Amino acid sequence: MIIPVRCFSCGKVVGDKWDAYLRLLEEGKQEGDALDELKLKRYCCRRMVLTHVDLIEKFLRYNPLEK
Amino acid sequence: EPKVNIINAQDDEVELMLSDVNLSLANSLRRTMLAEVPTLAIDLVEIKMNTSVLADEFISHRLGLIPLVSEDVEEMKYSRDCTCEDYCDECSVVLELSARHEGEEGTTDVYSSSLIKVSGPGNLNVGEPVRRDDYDQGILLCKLRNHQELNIRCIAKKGIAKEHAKWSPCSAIAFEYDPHNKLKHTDFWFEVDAKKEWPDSKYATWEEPPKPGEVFDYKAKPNRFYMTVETTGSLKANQVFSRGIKTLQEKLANVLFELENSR
Amino acid sequence: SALFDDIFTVQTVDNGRYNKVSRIIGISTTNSAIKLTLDINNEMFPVSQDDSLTVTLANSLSLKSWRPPKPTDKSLADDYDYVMFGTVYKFEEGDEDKIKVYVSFGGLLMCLEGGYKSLASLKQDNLYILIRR
Amino acid sequence: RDPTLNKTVKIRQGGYKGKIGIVKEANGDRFRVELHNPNKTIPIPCSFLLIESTHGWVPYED
Amino acid sequence: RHGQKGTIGVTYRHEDMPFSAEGIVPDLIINPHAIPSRMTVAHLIECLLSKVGSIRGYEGDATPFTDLTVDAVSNLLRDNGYQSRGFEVMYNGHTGKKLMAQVFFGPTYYQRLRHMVDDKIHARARGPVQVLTRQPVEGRSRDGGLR
Amino acid sequence: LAIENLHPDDRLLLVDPSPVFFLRRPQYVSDG
Amino acid sequence: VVASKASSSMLKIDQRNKKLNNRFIRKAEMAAVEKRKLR
Amino acid sequence: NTPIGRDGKLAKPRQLHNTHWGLVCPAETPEGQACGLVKNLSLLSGISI
Amino acid sequence: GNLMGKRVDFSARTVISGDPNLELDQVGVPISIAKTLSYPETVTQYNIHRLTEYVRNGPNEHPGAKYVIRDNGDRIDLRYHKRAGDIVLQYGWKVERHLMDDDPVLFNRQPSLHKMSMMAHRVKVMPYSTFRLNLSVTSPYNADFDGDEMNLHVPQSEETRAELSQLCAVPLQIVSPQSNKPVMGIVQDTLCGVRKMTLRDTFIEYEQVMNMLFWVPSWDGVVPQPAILKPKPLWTGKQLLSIAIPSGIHLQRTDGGNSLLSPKDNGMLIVDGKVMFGVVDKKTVGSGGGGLIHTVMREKGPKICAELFGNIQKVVNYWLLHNGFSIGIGDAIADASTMKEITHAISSAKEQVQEIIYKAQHNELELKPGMTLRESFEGEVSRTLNDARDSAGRSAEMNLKDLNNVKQMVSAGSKGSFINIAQMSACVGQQMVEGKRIAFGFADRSLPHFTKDDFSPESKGFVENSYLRGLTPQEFFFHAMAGREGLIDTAVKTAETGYIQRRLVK
Amino acid sequence: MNAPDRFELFILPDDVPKLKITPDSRVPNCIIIKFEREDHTLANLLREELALYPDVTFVAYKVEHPLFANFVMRLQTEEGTRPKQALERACASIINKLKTLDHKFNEEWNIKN
Amino acid sequence: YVDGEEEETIMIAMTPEDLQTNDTAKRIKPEMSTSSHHTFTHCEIHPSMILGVAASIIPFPDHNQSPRNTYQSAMGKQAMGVFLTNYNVRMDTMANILYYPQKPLAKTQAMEYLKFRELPAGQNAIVAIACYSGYNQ
RNA sequence: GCUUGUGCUGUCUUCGUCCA
Ligand SMILES: [Mg+2]
Ligand SMILES: [Zn+2]
Ligand SMILES: [Zn+2]
Repeated sequence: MIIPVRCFSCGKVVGDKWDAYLRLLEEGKQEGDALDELKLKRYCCRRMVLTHVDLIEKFLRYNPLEK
Repeated sequence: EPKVNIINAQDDEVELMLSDVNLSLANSLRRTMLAEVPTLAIDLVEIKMNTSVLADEFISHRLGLIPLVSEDVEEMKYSRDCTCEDYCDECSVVLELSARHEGEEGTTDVYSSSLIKVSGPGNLNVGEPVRRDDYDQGILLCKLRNHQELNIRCIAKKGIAKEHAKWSPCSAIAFEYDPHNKLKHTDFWFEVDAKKEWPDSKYATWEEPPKPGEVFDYKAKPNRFYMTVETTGSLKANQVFSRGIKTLQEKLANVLFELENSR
Repeated sequence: SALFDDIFTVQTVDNGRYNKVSRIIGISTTNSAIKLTLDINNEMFPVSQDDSLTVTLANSLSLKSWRPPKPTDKSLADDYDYVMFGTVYKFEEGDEDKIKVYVSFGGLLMCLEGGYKSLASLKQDNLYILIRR
Repeated sequence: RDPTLNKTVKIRQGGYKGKIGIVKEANGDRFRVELHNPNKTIPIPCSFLLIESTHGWVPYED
Repeated sequence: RHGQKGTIGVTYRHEDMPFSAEGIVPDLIINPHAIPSRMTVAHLIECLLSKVGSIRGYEGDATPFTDLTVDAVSNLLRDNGYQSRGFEVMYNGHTGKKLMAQVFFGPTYYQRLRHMVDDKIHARARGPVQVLTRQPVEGRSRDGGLR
Repeated sequence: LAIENLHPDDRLLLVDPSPVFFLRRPQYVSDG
Repeated sequence: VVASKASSSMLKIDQRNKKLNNRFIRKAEMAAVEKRKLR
Repeated sequence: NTPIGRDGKLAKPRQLHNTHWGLVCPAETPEGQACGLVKNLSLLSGISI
Repeated sequence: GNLMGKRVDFSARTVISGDPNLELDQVGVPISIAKTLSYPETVTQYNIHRLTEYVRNGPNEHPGAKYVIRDNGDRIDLRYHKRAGDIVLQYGWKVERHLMDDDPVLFNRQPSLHKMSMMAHRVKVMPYSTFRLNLSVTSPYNADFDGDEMNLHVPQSEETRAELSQLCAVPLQIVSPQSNKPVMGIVQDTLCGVRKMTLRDTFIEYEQVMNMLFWVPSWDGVVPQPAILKPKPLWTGKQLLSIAIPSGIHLQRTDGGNSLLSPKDNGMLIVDGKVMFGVVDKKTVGSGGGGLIHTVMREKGPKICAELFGNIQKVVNYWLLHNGFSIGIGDAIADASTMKEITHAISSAKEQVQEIIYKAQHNELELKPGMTLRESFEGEVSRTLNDARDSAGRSAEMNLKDLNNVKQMVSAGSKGSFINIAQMSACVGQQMVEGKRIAFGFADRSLPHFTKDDFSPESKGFVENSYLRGLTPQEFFFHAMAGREGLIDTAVKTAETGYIQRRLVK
Repeated sequence: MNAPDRFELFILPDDVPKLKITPDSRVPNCIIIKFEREDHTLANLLREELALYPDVTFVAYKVEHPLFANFVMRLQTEEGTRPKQALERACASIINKLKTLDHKFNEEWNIKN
Repeated sequence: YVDGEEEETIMIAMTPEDLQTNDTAKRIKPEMSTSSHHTFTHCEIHPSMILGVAASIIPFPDHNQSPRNTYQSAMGKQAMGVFLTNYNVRMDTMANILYYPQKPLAKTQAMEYLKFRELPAGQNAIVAIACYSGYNQ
């Protein structure tokens, strides 16, 4: 739904690296190189950013219920 | 008799080698650093308004996981051990968040930098959310579109990672000993040859490989331990190590006092 | 004190299935027709073919809960390189002078073939085996 | 007739300090308060409660 | 995704789980006895391929009837500094000593099923009964009895 | 320019101190 | 629509990745099939 | 769905036949009474109009 | 529906889970279920103080009570009583106290095929919401922990409690009258770990031996002398296992005509409760007759036999926790030297089948009496293909090392068999539908990818590959057909068997 | 629903003693110690420290159940030494070891800062 | 398009590689030596298209015992995920939404058209196969 | 002295869960 704050397995904070990851991918870097540049060594952390699906961008497209 | 040798040092991780200690002492130190060093984390969320697409308890869970600076948490008291009615400034830190999107187009991101410390213990360096730099926006908390507002008041308390994983100062403690398997503590699965099918340890160059004609030594014990301590930023690596040692000492001293008072 | 004493030359050493256990077969130098089949721990007392071993069997180490030995006390085991303790589970009073004694040191098996005169005293419940090299 | 029944209350001592709840059972000296934070109901002595009123929080004199 | 259903037996904290040399603790431990009788080799192959993919930042292609072989995945895994078959030297959480047996270790896709214990636990001492037969009613939702 | 435009002999100088068909590059929109 | 910045970046990444996959996977398959043929 | 019901059941209707190749899923079927009687179209199948 | 069997009160139902740290005849009961269910205890002068304490605690605090029943039969509800502390209990009243520890309760799983499906356990109140069982009792119940649920029934009288504790108790049900052999034995990783722990080359240091000895509840506080005294004190796994066996047990078994010197460490010899030689596995601590469990039950009685399960499980589980055991993809792989042998065997079998096809097509085939030419041909081809799969599997099995984990699990008998190794490593084999090869569903062929009138092994459902190697689409479809047949056969025969058993019982 | 509170792992009830000692009469000079709200962290440390003392002939511990936070330790010394004195010596020795370890780490960190 | 009755009269090739005439890991193709020559009339687009919607989620279904494939087809319809993106505005009798869905690391090509990448129903857990304490038997 | 609030259908049908 939205990038988790902590890696499930170990507990490293990965919630502050989603925007940087998208910026790096925008510049043409490969996914492995982008994850390496963010200093994500353990594959337990790498799966958190690699396999995250961002669904909040789909929930936000609905008109807000209040105003 | 015990010795410490530091390999790499940083604000967030230290890589060190312990020697002349028992394996049990090193493992107890690792366990204490993982789950018994007190830190500060958000423990109550009072939601005054939440019109975002995320559930209230979703955002509460996300907030609880945000690391807060816990340098002076020793001076702070536990919530259950404070005689004050309700919460005072000496057992809790109050943070407040207020986010809103203006205009009828675009999306606003709510970051942990928006958490503003309102009240806390006097002159104690605790409560502020951890920031990598002065320009680091921090952990992404939520997203908002037009006419969606988030207005909450959070209270941070002192606790340990035994109660909940959000109070853990460390992320992952790499721990390793005997790279060349001279003690034969593990038996290596193989298909053809066990020597060339197994990758070398990252500390294999720190110890002399066994000689081809060497016999097994049954009198040897694990003596040198290589461990890396990574933190979430709430506490520095040296602070985590020192406070783990101090916590272990306090536990043993409590046991000793109980024994001496038992008679 | 000691119930049996001899010197054996190792004929065969069989590792086989295991890594830490070897079967050794030996015949007494002073007297043929005495055989010794034995399990040993390779990592603690490694042996090679054609080695000479001094084997002694005793019913006690003196000169119920086990305790780590104090450095101050002295026992019969101070003179040997490999001491085991086991139970005798078979004493085959076989043919005219063919006697077999089966001893199990916690699963590590030993069989001792010999004449009646040599192995008469080995009719005990438990035996220590003391090996020197 | 147990005037504090079905009233919002706050806990000031013990292991649940500062948690908002609602009083459910008021037999005597042992109040059953359901917690808003987890989905559970716990017993609690009367001395440990702060009953909400029209002017802030009031101790057990409501 | 291979018919390997199960329920949680106990939960251990971070410091009680076995860990590898680089500090990785598993999220989930399953018994080896689930594999040989049921012959779900695809479970092991998926674990290996997922390990390689997460290390290299790719997504594995597990389409059936392709030319993928286990040896290619093993070569890729070996080139990255891991044991080619997926084993890992793992330490004991309680005492810190090495485990004598290496542990198969890697990420696998798990899914949470709708059947939770708190939706199935039910007890009854006394309660409503049927009007016709005066026996306990049927159903957990109606505080019924067991047959 | 890129690695392809490099001379083959100079490409041979790039030695690690080939793609495989079963490692896709991740996507987000898929297709259909 | 006025799509957000993150969505636009994701769309660009998806287009690039689709093109790169369509090239590299096809090249690898062509490399493998000829080797399997000559064996 | 195959409306053969439960009364007068037989194994032959429930079996996976050779001619099912490519038109129905060989793996997906319910458990218990409706095993084999309930079928799922393959991923490229169609029905004539 | 209302007279032979009816819905009942005082019962509970929830998911079951496993607990290695429970005695054989103990069940773990959640706190909420313990609070909901109750047992009416008569107030006497041996328990009036305790029962008054329970009444004071009320229906929300454990231990507590729900009702107080007077002599005349009136019920006093403790939820709606404002003066619970102002209640004095008279002799002869009943207090419907909460379920407590060591209360006998009947425990049941459906379908109840035999009388060991209902046994009485002793209650132990535990947190979380699942029933907990010692894993040795999962065999008589035919239960595992993938989602099964079991029923609990509470006796409501002294007479009924005595009947449950003296007739249906778990220790009394270890030996079954159906085949005069035990129904409960060491299972799963305890079996695997008692095989690994009792190998000839397993040695244990002093500090681990002390921990392992303290774990045995029945240990007498005397540490056995180590097998090796010098240079380093070492104990063998057989010693630590013999610690768990009660004294005075004699067991002798000959496996493959082994001598008393047991070169292969097979067979068995237990003298006065001490293991002399032999690896302990399914043939010793399993559910078969004449094993250790049967001997202990006949010799010492149900109580000691029940304690034996706990002792063995605790020791072996500690050792296996601190040793480890796993399985990986590398355990299903055979080297090239064995793969070429398997390929050669399969090719030879296919050539033989081709020769048989030629002989049958040229009328040169001998006819088995009582069978037609087609039937004899089909039988011969099926026999040849089955022999091919068996030969390839035997080659693969002989390849495997001792450190192979699948081989260890098969050797211990804990899980798997030779056919599983053969299919995972060597060859899946011939797929049979209704006892015959894959029929000609299409017009004179099995799939539209084969030519008409093709009797080759691969054209009628012979999966040449292994699960590790992967199945081609045709083999995949044929294997799916066979699996569907298996599922249908199970789901159909279950109802017929149920009807037969009901008629027999009536 | 039936999940216990997490603070019960380390918060000691008032009526529950932290440390209960009962003699073991089956063998001479042996005691059984029951630690409440403790786990392998303290137990393994104490056990491996005591195992090296020449006057301690048996030391072991076990955690009966992972769902309950307590462990029980068996200690048995020589005739001269009372077991409780050995336990106190072990605690003090580990405290000194930790103290010197902390001092050395601080020195090294200051050097490499 | 061909139906079940026209398939009786056609000769299909499994892969385009079948249209033309010593490794221990790769699988073995049928020899098909009974026919001196073949005249194929059609070719399968891709053999993995014989699977349904639920069976297209299994990775490497050809390395599995078939009853396990059937059991997974059954259990994949009970996995909690994100059934729709408008779950906030819907009033269903029940609804289960997973906090942090993740797409599988080992996927299949048929998952592209099932939108499994956009509405996944699981998470990638670090799994270790071991007899640790006896609580996973 | 103002005194606290006790009760739930039924019949079909379908879809599931655990064994078989
Ligand atoms: Mg089951
Ligand atoms: Zn991580
Ligand atoms: Zn305070």
